[PDB]
Amino acid sequence: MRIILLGAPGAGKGTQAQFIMEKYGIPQISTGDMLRAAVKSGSELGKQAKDIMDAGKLVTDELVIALVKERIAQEDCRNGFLLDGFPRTIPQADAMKEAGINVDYVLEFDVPDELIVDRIVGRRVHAPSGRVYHVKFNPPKVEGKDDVTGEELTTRKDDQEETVRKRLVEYHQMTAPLIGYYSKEAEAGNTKYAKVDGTKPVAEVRADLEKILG
Ligand SMILES: Nc1ncnc2c1ncn2[C@@H]1O[C@H](COP(=O)(O)OP(=O)(O)O)[C@@H](O)[C@H]1O
Ligand SMILES: Nc1ncnc2c1ncn2[C@@H]1O[C@H](COP(=O)(O)OP(=O)(O)O)[C@@H](O)[C@H]1O
Repeated sequence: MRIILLGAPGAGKGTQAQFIMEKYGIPQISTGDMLRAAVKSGSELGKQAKDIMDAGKLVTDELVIALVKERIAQEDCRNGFLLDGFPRTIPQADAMKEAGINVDYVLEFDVPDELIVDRIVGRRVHAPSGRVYHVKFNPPKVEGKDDVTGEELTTRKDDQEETVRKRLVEYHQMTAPLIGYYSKEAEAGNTKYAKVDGTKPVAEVRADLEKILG
């Protein structure tokens, strides 16, 4: 099974991707997580990406496409994968289509801007692993600590309020057109398309996605 999750930054995609990976046994392919890992490792890609992500801008399509191409060639993706934050632009979607990669489900998260801004304020990450929490809506079991390692949680540099505003503007300009892109693919019979109300509690969105995916 192959899935794309579509939605604004902060819509809840990475949170729900964890549950899908656990139940359906397919890896989460998050280009944000992979780019942050490149920074953490000090790879050449990481050297290029850090300043761009910190500014709330998109990394070049050609670099991200190559990153995803290599990732999905790895053994753990042989039987499917979940794309989370990719494709992010029409050229990224066209590259995957040109490559001959169809997906089985495209799942769109419907969340208004007003809620995203307010919501991202509380996002906390365990920076080494990428595990994601919210101080209120999905808190760690011990305040400020990762559930697995007990290490202190951090705030992402690009989650600062002014950067979030910029990121959202760019989402609507560059990324929201993928809604029509994959709606059209579904009309052609190339994928199934569904939209979930991502303003509901985490558990309710999870149940809605479980009903769609079986
Ligand atoms: N597919 C992509 N194309 C270009 N840049 C990307 C892509 N995925 C992630 N990024 C970069 O990583 C940043 C953070 O993205 P992401 O981790 O998906 O955060 P969020 O879930 O808040 O949108 C983006 O603002 C961009 O700089
Ligand atoms: N349904 C929800 N209601 C409230 N908060 C949520 C929900 N889903 C996720 N969150 C929290 O809001 C923030 C953004 O969720 P995240 O999964 O990181 O979104 P994305 O991957 O789309 O950027 C995180 O801090 C997360 O814990």
